[PDB]
Formats: sequence, structure tokens, C-alpha cells
Amino acid sequence: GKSLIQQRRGKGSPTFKSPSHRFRGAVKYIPLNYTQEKTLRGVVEEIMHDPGRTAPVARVKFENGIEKLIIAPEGLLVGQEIYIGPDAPIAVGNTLPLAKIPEGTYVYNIEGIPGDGGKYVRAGGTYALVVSREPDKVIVQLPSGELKAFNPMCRATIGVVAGGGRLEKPLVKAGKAYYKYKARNKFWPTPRGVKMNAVNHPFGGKEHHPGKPTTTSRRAPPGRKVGHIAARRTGRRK
Amino acid sequence: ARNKPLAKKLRLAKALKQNRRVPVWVIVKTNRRVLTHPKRRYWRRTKLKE
Amino acid sequence: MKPMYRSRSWRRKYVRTPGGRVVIHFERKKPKIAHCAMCGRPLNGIPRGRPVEMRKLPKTKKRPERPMPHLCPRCMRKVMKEQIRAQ
Amino acid sequence: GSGTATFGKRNSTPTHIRCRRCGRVSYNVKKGYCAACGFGRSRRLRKYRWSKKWKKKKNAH
RNA sequence: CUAAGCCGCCCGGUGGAUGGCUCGGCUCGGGGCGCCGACGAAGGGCGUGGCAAGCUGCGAUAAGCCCCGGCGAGGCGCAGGCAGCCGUCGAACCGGGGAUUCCCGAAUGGGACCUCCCGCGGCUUAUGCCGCACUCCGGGGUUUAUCCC
RNA sequence: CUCGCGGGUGAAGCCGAAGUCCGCUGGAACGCGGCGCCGGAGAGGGUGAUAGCCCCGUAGGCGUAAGCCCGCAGGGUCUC
RNA sequence: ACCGAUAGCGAACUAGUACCGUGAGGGAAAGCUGAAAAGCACCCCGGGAGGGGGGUGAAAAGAGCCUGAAACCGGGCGGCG
RNA sequence: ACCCGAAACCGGUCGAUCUAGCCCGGGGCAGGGUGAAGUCCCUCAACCGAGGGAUGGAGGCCCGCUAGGGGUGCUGAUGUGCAGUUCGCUCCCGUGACCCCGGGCUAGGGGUGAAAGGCCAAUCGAGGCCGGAGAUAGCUGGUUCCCGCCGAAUCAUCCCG
RNA sequence: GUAAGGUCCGGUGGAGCCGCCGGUAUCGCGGAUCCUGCCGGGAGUAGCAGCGUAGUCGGGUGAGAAUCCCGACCGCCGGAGGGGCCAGGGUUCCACGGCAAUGGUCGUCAGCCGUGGGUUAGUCGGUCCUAACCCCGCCCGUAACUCGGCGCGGGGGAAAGGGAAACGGGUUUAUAUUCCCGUACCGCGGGGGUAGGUGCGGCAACGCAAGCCCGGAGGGUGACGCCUCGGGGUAGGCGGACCGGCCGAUGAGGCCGGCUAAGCGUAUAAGCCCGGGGAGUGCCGUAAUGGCGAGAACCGGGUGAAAGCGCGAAUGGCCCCCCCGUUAGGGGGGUUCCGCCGAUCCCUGGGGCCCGUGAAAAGCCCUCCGGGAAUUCCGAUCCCCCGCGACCGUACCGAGAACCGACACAGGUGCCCCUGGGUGAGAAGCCUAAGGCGUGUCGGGGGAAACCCGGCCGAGGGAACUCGGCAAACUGGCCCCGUAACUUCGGGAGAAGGGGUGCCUGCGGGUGCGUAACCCGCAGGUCGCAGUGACUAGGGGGGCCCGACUGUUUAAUAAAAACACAGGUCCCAGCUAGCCCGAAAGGGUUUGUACUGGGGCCGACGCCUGCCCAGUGCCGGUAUGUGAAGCCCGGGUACAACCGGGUGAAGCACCGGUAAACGGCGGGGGUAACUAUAACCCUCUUAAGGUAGCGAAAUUCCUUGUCGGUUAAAUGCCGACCUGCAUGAAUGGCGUAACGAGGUCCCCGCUGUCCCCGGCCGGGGCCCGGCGAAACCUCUGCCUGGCGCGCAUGCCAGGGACC
RNA sequence: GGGGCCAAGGGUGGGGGUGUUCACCCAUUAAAGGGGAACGUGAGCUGGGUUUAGACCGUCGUGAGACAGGUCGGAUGCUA
RNA sequence: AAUAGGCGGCCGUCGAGGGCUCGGGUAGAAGACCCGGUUGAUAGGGCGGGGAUGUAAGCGGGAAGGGUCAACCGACCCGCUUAGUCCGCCGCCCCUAAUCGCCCGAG
Ligand SMILES: [Zn+2]
Ligand SMILES: [Zn+2]
Repeated sequence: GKSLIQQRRGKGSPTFKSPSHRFRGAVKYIPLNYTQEKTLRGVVEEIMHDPGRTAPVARVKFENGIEKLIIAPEGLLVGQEIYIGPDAPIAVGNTLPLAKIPEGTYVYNIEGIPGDGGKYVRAGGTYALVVSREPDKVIVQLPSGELKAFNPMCRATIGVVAGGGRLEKPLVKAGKAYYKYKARNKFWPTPRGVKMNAVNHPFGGKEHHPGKPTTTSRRAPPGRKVGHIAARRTGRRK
Repeated sequence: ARNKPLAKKLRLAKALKQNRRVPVWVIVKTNRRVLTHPKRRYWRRTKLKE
Repeated sequence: MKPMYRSRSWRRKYVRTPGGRVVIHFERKKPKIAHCAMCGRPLNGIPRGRPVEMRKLPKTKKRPERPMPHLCPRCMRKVMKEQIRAQ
Repeated sequence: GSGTATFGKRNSTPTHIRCRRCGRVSYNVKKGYCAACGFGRSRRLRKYRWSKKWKKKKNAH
């Protein structure tokens, strides 16, 4: 038969490649050598809108002349001063190791490994909660509801990510969705596999129904993982 | 076209010089056996290879 | 007109020649005005013009004669007061 | 569509132009290689055994 | 003394079969000879003739230039013309040895949406010359950069 | 190995016999009839028809710079 | 003891040429005057192309040039009508 | 293997000037209507309220032979055409998911697809070009001189017959 | 000679050819919808119409004129058939000489044939910068590569992005921002001075010539979306006066000309700023939003665009007049003003929208830091002057004949940029000025028919036509009144329906200095069948089905009820993840991180989504059974091969969750005030037996089900019943305002659809002069009954038939 | 009125639903007969049904898919 | 009408009778057909009759008004005016053209 959208996306064609030139750049922390054992002051110069980020971004100039781009926390003020390091005071916008962050605090942009730059809690309006601190690990509750253990030296920023509530309003128009998805080059509009020909989809056929259960095994080969992949259950939970 | 490169212009010039009839003195010298050459060309009918 | 002049980056003017023929003159648009580095307000004493016009002028006819000509008067005074107090 | 009216849009940049190496009008201009001799893609000539074109040149077929 | 029309013979037009010819092909035991290129190849582009468009040959010295030998009065390619010139101080032609040998092309100092453009060091009074690509081998200096020779 | 000497082979190439005799047919004899000749040469081709003797060639011989090879003479190295 | 110009290599010749396709690539047709140009001087007509005289040649073989078949077309003749 | 004809299968190569998608940089859409949020003013009473008048210009809004784009009916004309898809009238969109140019990328069991097996240079239920290749068929067609002598058979058994 | 064929005679031809014996072969033509070449009938026929129907009269050249040239008349386009110009074409451009061929006819003409010519740049483009993207080197993978690839280093990449500098007049057959004259500008280098090194005016914003060289940093500019509006200009246009000229009666009156470049010097508007000032029972302001003790009103000022103004500049261009006129020439006048409209062309500020954020670098300006020279010296961004500025394109069309489509193709590319007057809302339709054309290139004749295409009208009836009101017809602009069910309160809506509309004579009104210009009312008189008089310019209403809407689709028979869509819900994933491309290396999502990435289904909105986990699928567990190799033990083999057992992961067997996962949701035995049917209700049967809704449905076979409405007549449409062959809740159920070139039924109005067809107009058809094919063709070609491979022009017997 | 005979010169029409032939029905009428001609007649017409390629519903099939089961759309060449 | 007819007249053994050409339709796609052709009203022109529309241009007067209530402007109306225009219908008049000419034709 013919290929699937997911199969074609793996070849990195311009139809699926992200346009990483309209964006402002990646937001990674400064190298760990500066931040560890030292605390640096920085000034917020500008807050602007990143085409594909789901959150606003901000420019910071540090006392050592280094300029960086960060995810702006909610309530951040242009022209204010922030601190990065172990001795940074506990305030919104400050980055410091998880060992120095008291429990019950909201954090974001947590480093998976000390110095990796931050992977967790970066979407707009999201935050994580510090649960417990131990000499060898810090427990943090993530937006998905999971309790994950991080190395005590991992860095995180105090506050919540700006841009929350974005899903309160409707996308009223197909054109609104068109612009939203064209901003990042996501495949839109999307087709329904049940309305394709049998050559194209496992559910394709003249009749617009799936001829087989829609729960596919986790061991199925590529070109077959469609529908509900390795689903523990389906339907509405009462 | 209004804007041309020199190499293409020179090739077109060579083709233009090529496009001409056989000399009458050549015809009489050859005794009417040579009356034409394969490079004759009409601009609106036969187009250049380039 | 030529495709290059079909662009809207050129401003076009219709003029009538002394010989009685109408001609189309194309000119390049002038740049914007300088803005303060800190607050972004327009500056004073800095004429607008393309590079050739800017080079047509002397040094003292293209900026004000006061320290920090890149800032508006509030910002200039504020920065100097802060610097003096810090010193 | 697909017929007479379609051929009127052949006024754009030609796909192939003259090749400096082999002298044939087969130089893919947008991609930057010759579809006959491989100029701009390989140092050695593009020669294939299933092709009689390079034998026709020297009447060696 | 039949209008049209059909058949047969003769003459004429149309056409290019047949016959004859052949500097071209095809196949062969044996015999000869088998590489070229950074000292820049094969292939290609463009030029070159008094009249010169194609082919052939040549390369700004451009159907050609020089020298040593054969031949012995004609010669200026395919190609039957006009006009001219070349040759007895030996041409044309043939075998051998030299000179010139544009641009692209492995293409190579650096670039090619057009086989055309843009550079850096030394000598040169100036007209102009010799070097400058990558991957290595054998050496040298030093700036220890693989920098320079 | 050749400051040296002799020889062989080796480009173009050079020599190589014999009728253009009489009469007819013919635009033109390479044809017909008659009379002769050479031949280690009667393979083939051209020449206004089909030619051994008109011409080129053929049978058989000759010459050749550079280069290559053998020999003489002399000067060395190494092996047993 | 090969073919003899629809044959023989695609090419007996300005042939891998003309020409076809964006491209990879595909690819024809086309030989013959006469011994010698002696390639028709001069005359009448026509706007001209040509036509008719008159010359050359053993023979127009007259360049649309060796031989010149068949199919087709025009005329004359014999038979029918 | 007497000669010709297959749909098809495999290998390496060529194609996004048509058309599909996406990226970069640019040109275009007469005139009019309606009147969203925002922002107000006037008169009488005032225990509550009641009665009028503005301003502002949003919309995958509306009419529209502007330009541009599309192609419902006539099953009109043409149908060896002007045209290997065109022409007339009628009709639909016409500030948006809009239309179009220049520069780029995605290539064949692959691309691309608002999903019609659609489109990928007049070719798409697997493109084109050379090669395997003179593929194979029990199926269709063809198979060139003359006279003499003798002269049949479609039925028993076995075969994916 | 039975024959395949042989030989002889007459004619053409001009150089080779054969008998016999013996061998060899690309050795014998009627067919292959055979191949190549040539020629026939069709045929002097079609075509040379349809989308723009254009020619006529005098004169000229010429052998020859419907077709070529000049003048007049009559016409077409006139938001394009006019003007400028990319891509593509590559000589098609210009002059002279021509008509064998080409040109749908002819041709003296030509984008055609011959000869000779033609493209001039410091300023205009390339060249410079970088965008998406691409290439080479190292490196990794591959058996290997001209192959795939992350990272580092180098390079390229836009003739419509950024980006130093020139505009007038004239000149040639053909080039000009390029050539000539006049007037400018930029880059580099040089010479003489000067400002400054070592200088000033303002409270301030700021005004200034305000030292030189080398390297670095910072700021600004380059540099930016869409919608909407105010202000200031300029092209162009209109009315009046005056000067010159043409028409007109040598009247009124109409038309034509009254021109002005870069460069140089020069100011304000909005915005922003600088000083004084000290408000609120608040004042100030805009088209609007608005601003104020974080500083309003108000009084002074600074900086800041497009423009205008002066020189350039009248000696130039334009109009006119006069004398010489055999060619050939020479002089004199003028070119001056007011008032309006006014851009889609420029400058400048407001405001609004984004789950959408609308480029980079080169270059240029300023400031600041470090370093290096300068005192009888150094030295400019300021004046004056001198020298130098390389390479390539430059002709022409730019399209209903110069491009692509085989064409001098009604298509496409490029309508890519631009557009006087009247009417008018209008870049609409119609008329017309400028400019262009008569080459969307064959002409002539005619009551010269029939018939066909494109138009105009048709009495009486008004869909009786037809599958179906297909086609046509009705309505139509603007002002005023008036406007339903339903509804998501937005809409439906221009619902529906009714009245008016011309010209002329006078007033009133708005903004305005105005008797400038634009717009709004009022009264009176008057003509026609008709006053949006031409042109332009909706027909309307009521039921049902489907899809919420805008949008997309089979280029070339399907535009739809199909796809998409917003909204709903389900599944996987904490990132060395999940999903995916590869042979590997590496890679897409990823400059990403659960308000995220990926995978299915339903499809706005309102009310809802019932039961079933036995089957299939998936997920979790797995004590136990089975379970390959490997390992261990015994046998065998002077060693192995080989045979028998033990352990044995995944997977199966077993167990549990899961239906907005695939699917399923029957059947019997029955029962209550008859002899009425049906079952509130019990009992078996598989996992459980279809719940709310809807129902002869786009699903119903019987079927034109039965009943009611619509008709005189109803296989139709609508409402109802439920006997649902074979409805049903996310492969969603029911309903639904608005929407639709979707499907279907009915009503008013209208009409040549029809009774029933008849006239007229333009183009074909027909005739005449030219150019001139193709499809097709075994040879032929009258019939009735027959025989016959069963349906004969050709055979049999008859009947007809002059060409 | 019912049945039968001779007789083919003439007539045998208009409408509703349905693609319909047919059958049913309406108002008129003398009557509103049945049939053959390639189920006469598409180089005469129309294209409503049948009978491709698109799509929806019911049922069947694990599925691709199918249904003499419904429904919307779907081309008619000519120089004698 | 293959038994391819009858009759009156005219001509032949130079010649009756035709065709083209000319002016027009009782006719017509080409052909054909009909009337006229100086023995003349066939067509045109002139005049007269009969028709279709509906009262021309010009001049004079009035006109709702305005205008200095003056000169002048004014849609429209009335008179000369059954007008003006036009006729693919008819009658009379030879004023113009129906002319010159060419070719079959039995023996
Ligand atoms: Zn400031
Ligand atoms: Zn090449």
C-alpha cells in the first residue's frame, strides 16, 4: 500500500519540518559553571511574543555582560532585577538549585540533569510543586500529576509560566485554526483514516467503518500503530 | 531578453553568422552539386538548440 | 514601467518636462527618525536622510551639542545624576 | 486543463542549460548538475553501460 | 462524321522500378601495433579563407610557420569559378624533428543562473613575468599555527 | 660500460622486358583479319570499347637518417 | 562461392548530420550528363518564367541530365455506344 | 528456433517550467450597503423610572459583468473545431482557509493529497527513458514455382485434462 | 512446352552476357487491419461565416491593383485592440532592390527572398549583502562509490528583498538618463586656504565649519503585519478674464497654444521636547478614542516631512505673423492671471486585531573608550581648484502575426504597471477626445428558395407541454410608508405589500467669506401610451429531506447529501520519553516539554448517549502446564556424530480490567370485567435481550400499506397508525435559527412550453472569380416471394428500368 | 340488451399520479379495438429508467466488498 | 405510351424556327417559366389619383413666473396647417434606356 502521515513525517520533508527561523531561539540556562558557587544579577530588558512557544519570552542582561533569553514567569516586570545562583532570594523569576527551594513552592523550567538547560514545565501557564527534599533527591509534582525525583543540584525558576488560560476562549473559525497551525507548520487540515482507500490506511475502505478493533498492540510494526496504541482501556469512565 | 550573459550572446552570434545561404561562386565551382547546407534556419520555425 | 520600478519601495512622481513631455521620476524613500535608546522617544537635532544626504552635512549639523546625544533630555539628565550620585 | 492551455506556462526559467564540460544543453540549473555527463555532481563522467548515447558520439556501437 | 462512358495499341506527362557501374559496407586464418594526462589529457565552446555558409584542417603565427632528407615542375582540401599570388634560392606532396598552440574541461589561487568573472605575495622602471587547490611521502625553518619553504 | 671501430636491420624512396606495325568497323580500338615481340613479368588497375607488349604495376632486385641489435678492442665488478 | 544504394554498418554524400523531447534519450532522407562543357553563339515573341527557329554532340544524354518499367493522367487511332 | 502481436515483471537512471504540498522574498482586489464591541448626550420626574438623539467602524457579513478567480444549466455552438477541453448566454466567490509572479525543497512502491485512487510535464490502482529483451502464451494473423502417384481423421485410454 | 517457362522478330538502349556438367544460397508473392516509395476515386467538393459583420469616392506607382501609397467621407476599440516594459524569442530592427516559393484569395505589399547597415554608461541594471536553500574539505556509515549523514571550517545563493551618485534640450533610416551642447552629483588620490589642536551663543530643549590617523565597544538607521480615519500636498480636471489662430453670418457661440528637469539655498504642519505656571461647585480637547498634582488650562520657544518659492531659464520648447518661393531661406510677436473640485499618486499622525507577532546582513551617521604624531608645528565632515573612474547587457516585438501550444492557433503566459469629457455611487453600460486600426485579412451577386444557427415581435387561453416550468418570460435603480411564522435575539429582511419618479418657472435649507463647489426640501405651470423613458437594473411565497455555516473535490461526462471545519470525547508519552524514516551512521516531531508532541473516531448549536466483557482485539498478573538454543546428568562413541532425562525466557494455556475498543442488544410458554386484539405481570432461553427517541424513512419486499389534506381525476408531496422483511443513541439519536448553482411537492405572477404555428432582421446555405484538402473506398450498386452460416443491389422464378 | 355473419373506405381523441409499456382513475365521445414493420423509426430527435467511473442508507461478510434493495449526480461523434 | 400518337400551318430537299445579349416579374436556389422590346407604356422621370402617419421648418401671439416688475429668458399652448414627410399601389405623357451585335439550325 501507500505511506501514512506519521511514516512520511519521519523523512524530514519541508511539509513536516518545523520552521525554526521565525522563532526567537531556544531558552536554555547559562552554563552551570557561572551559576554554581556564584550568584549573578540580571536585568530584564524586553518581553516579547515567541511565534511557536505557547509562552512569552524575555531578554535578560547579566552583570558579566552575558545576554540570554528566558521563559517569562507570570507577573514579571520589564526593568526589574533577577538573581541566578545558590544565594538567590526566594522570589518569582529567580533561578537556583532545588536544594535551596523550600517545599510547597511553585517552580518551572526544571533541569532533568544538572546543567542540561531545562526540560520540564515550560508550556504556558504550567507549574510544578516542590513536595519533599532529601540529601540525595528532591520530589516534585509535575503538571501531569506525576511525582518525579530530581537531583538536588538541578536548577529551577520560581513562579508560574505566563500565558495561562489560553484554552478558555474558542478557536471560532477554521481560519483561526489555519493561522494557529501555520505559525508552526503543523499538519492541518487532517484527514480521517476511515474515509481513505484501503491502500492508504488500515481502516480504509469503501464502507466508512473500521473492519478491526481500533486498539493496536504495542508490538505492531511501523505503518500499523494507528488508533488507540496499547490502550489500557477505552470509553468513558462512567 | 533584455539582460543577457556574454557567453550566450556569443553563441547566438555564432548561430546568426552560420545562418546564411551558399555562395553562388561555390555553386558554380561545384557544378550545382552543392546547393545548401544543414545549418539553414528560420527564426519563427526552427529554434536554436539553446 | 520596469519590474524593478513596479515595486512599492519606490515613490513615483509624474512631472511635465520643459519640452512638454510627461515623465515618471522614481525616488528612494527616506528613513525614519532616530529614537531614544532607553524609552524609544524620538530624538531632536538629528536630521532624517539617506546615507548620501547624511554625508552631505558637516559633523555638527547632524547631532545636538550636549553629552550623550543618543538619549532624550530626561534620560540624559537622569543618567548623569545617577552616575554622579554613585561616584 | 492539462492540454493546450498548460503549455503556455513554459515562459519561466528553463530547466536545463548548456553544460561547460560536455557542451550539451542538459545542465540542470536549479539543482546544479548535468543530466548527461554529471558535471557539478561528480569528477568522473556520467557513463552507464545500458546507455548507447556515449557510443553514438564515436560511431562505436 | 454520337454526348457521356468502357476496353486495346501508339505517342506525351507523372513517377523512379529494372539493368549496368561502385573511392562504401560486412566477415576472416595469418601478420603488424597497442596506451594518453598537472611538462595540463580525452571531450567540448569560440575563432581562422580575398570572395567562405557546411564538412575537413588549424589556433590571434590560426586550410598555416621553421629545419634535415626523398620527388622533380607544377601548386593554392571536399570543390570543375573570378581575381591573384607561391615555386628553379627546388614548392606542392611524402617520412623525421621543432615553433605557435584562445577558453572551458581531472581544472588546480577564488567564484559561477551561462565556456565568463574576481584576488594575494615576489621579480619587472613600465609594457609584463614566475608562484598561491585537496590527500599524502621524504626533509627544513618557525609563527608550534600544520604557519611558511 | 662504450670516450672508440666494423657489420646487420631500419621512413619517405630508386631500377625493373616486350607493338601503340598494316587493312576494316567505328565519335573514339583495348574489337575483327594479317604480321611480330618479351616472359623469374599472362596478379590487378587506368587509358574515349574487352589491352601480357600505351601508362601505372607485377616476377625479381636496390637504397635508407634517427633508432635497435650483434661483433672487435679496451676499462671494471662479482661468483666458484 | 558475402551485399550491390528499400541491399550492405544507422551513415557509399556537408551522418551520429538535419530534426523530435524539459530531460534521461531517440534519430532520418539523399550516388550516376558527356570522350571532351564542346554546358546552346545569334534571330522572333513574352512583364518574366519560358516558347519557337538556328547551333553542339555518335547519340540531348540539356544540367528538372545513364537506362526510364508499373500504377495514374491528356491526345490520336480501331471496336462498342 | 518458420515470422509477427500482449497486458505485465526486474535493474540503473531523468523529471515539481504542468500539477500537489511546504519555505523565503514580492504585486493585486472600482463602487455601495448593513452597522459589533467601545464612547456618549438630551427631556420629565426621582420611592422606583420613562421618552429621544448621536458618534465608532467589526465581520472567513451582504449586492456587485472593477480587476482577478471558478465552472451550475442550456445536456446551446463547435464536435476531420479557433481549440488532443475552446466559444457565447446564464451562474458562483470577489478582505480572505483569497488570487498571482521570482528564488528553493519533497522522486516512483516513492513524493504529495480539506481523501476524488486525486496530482506528480497531453502518461498514474504504481511516471518517463534506455537495458534484461528477439520475455512468454496451449490464444489471433501470415507462410512465396509446376506437373505426376497414393491418400485420411475428429475416437478408445491417461493427463489441474 | 500440359506447366513452371524457353526461344525468335520489330523498336529503345549503349557495355557487358549467356548454353552444358559439378557445387553453393539472405533462391520463387496476392493477402500478415504486413513494411517503404509513388500515384488514384472522394473533388475543383468541404473549408476560407458564427467570438470585433468595413469599407466607398477621386489621384499615384506599376506589365498587371477589391487587396500597395496619399486626400476626403463612413466606421471599430477607447480601465483596452491605447502607453511602458519583465520572462521567452535571437535579428524578426533600419534602408535600398525584388516577387520563383511563404501569406487561407491577389499582391507592385510584408515578421518573406537578396544586398548593405544598426545596440556607445563613473550615475540605469549585473557586479556588493544576506533570506529559504545549496556546494566543497575534515569526520562517521557503507563491500564500495559519482551513495546516506550530525558536528566544525570555508564558499555560494535575489536582474521585482537591502543597497554611493544625473537630470533638461538636440541629434540618426535605424542607439540613446549611453552620442553633442548646457547645468549637476558621488568614490579615490593631489594642491592652496580655513574651522579646530589652543572657539563660542542659550536656564534649557538646542544653534553652531567646531582638530588628524590606527584598532575596539555601544546607540540609531537600514528594518518591516493586517484593518480603519484625520491633517498637509502634488499630478490631472473644471469655470471666468486677456493675447494669437481655426471654424461660424467675417451673428451668438465652439475648439486649439498660453511651457518649465535634476541640482543648489530656503520653512513650517503632526509628533516629540525646553522654560515659566501652579488647577478640582473642575477645566482642556478630538472625526473618534482621550489628557491632567506621576503636573491641566495658559504665555514664550527648540527640533522636525511631502511641498511651494529664487537661480537653473529662455538663449530652450510651443503657437502665430511677414518677406523672399525656380530649388535653397531669412526676420518679428507673444508665451500673462484670478476661483473651484482633487486623486488609487506622495508626507505625516491618530485608533483597533492577533491562541496569527508580521526577515537577516552589507552599508551609513553619532557617541564613548584605548594607542600614535603636532608647536617658528600638525590639520578637517568647511570653501576653491586639478587628475582618475575597469568588465558585461543596451536593436526589436513584448502579443487575436515577433513567446509556449506542430500554425500569421478565438487558449495560456502578462492585464504585469498606468488611464481625458458627459451621464452617472462607480475602474459598470452607452456616447465621445487623445492614441491605434480598417490585418480578430478571401471578395462579388441576390426579395436568390428550402433548411440551420444568433436575435425582435406575436391575437384568445395561460403549463393543458414535459421525467421535470428545460428555455424564455415577470420583477428590476432611487425616495417614502409598511413588513409575518420562526429564532441561537444576532437574524429572517431589500420578507411580503403599497405610493412617487420627466421637463420648465420661482423660493427655502446645510457646510461655506461667497450670488465658488457639493448636497437636501418646498410651491406652481406643463407634455406624452409610457418620465430608473435609451443604457444600467432582484421575480415572490409556503411545506419536506440532507449537510450547521465560509471553504475543498475526481485538470478531460460526477460540485454533491462526498471531504474539510470549529466543538466533543478516547489512547500513548516525564524527554536517553511516545510515534516515525533508514543498510548503518545519523535523523523528523525538536530553537519543542503535559495549557505539550503523536495516534483514532464523531462533526456548529439545544436535550441526551440505555443493557451486554461470552466471541475478537488490546492491557495487567502469571503460582502452575507446555516451551528453542545454551548448560547439566546418564548411555553410546579408545573422540564425535547419536539416543533419554533436568533447568529453561518470550509466547500460548489460565486468571482479571476494558465497549465515545470491533461488534451484539433474539426466541419461545403464557395471563385482566366478552365470543374483542394486545400484555401491567410471571417462567425458560444465550453474555443481554433495543431504553429515550424516531418510523412505509435516501432504510419497508408485500406496496400504489391503511386513514386525512392537496386535484374533476394523485404509483406524487404533506400529517397520522405501527404489521420496523432489514431504525436507534459518538460507524451517535432526536430537533434546529441562519446558510445552499444540493434533492423534492404546492401557490400567486409571467410567459410561443403547449392549442398552432405565422412574420421580420444579421450569418451560413445557393450562384459567380480565386486558394484548395480530408474521413472513407474488394469490384459493383432497382425490387416482391424464396433457397441460403436462417435479415441478399449481385443467387432462383417473376416485375420494372432511355442516358 | 345477448349471440353470430358480410365488410379493413373512414375514425379510434384530451387529461392525473408513475420513466414507464401496461394497468388504475377523470370529463367528453359514434367509438375512445387489438396487433406486424430488426419488440418500425437515435448517420431524426429527447435522455426520464437500465448499465461504468463519485456518494448515502438497510442487510450480508472478520475484511477487501456485494445486493434482478432503495436514493442524488453522471457525454449521444458525420463534408452522402 | 417501343403499337415511342392526331391534326392545321411554316420551311428543306439559301433557310423556316431558335439561343445569347436588352427593359421587367403573373416565376424563380442554378436552370426553367411569363410580359415588353420603336407594329412600344417594360422600367425610370414628370404630372394627376388613391394611401400610411398625424399638423413640419419659419414667423406672429399667449404662457406658470422671474427680471430694475424695464430690454430680454421661459417648459408648453394657439394660427398660417388635413400640414410636412413618405410610398416595394394605380392612370396619362415616348422625355431617357428596351440599342449595336453574336451563334446554332433539317437539307
Ligand atoms: Zn529617553
Ligand atoms: Zn554535462
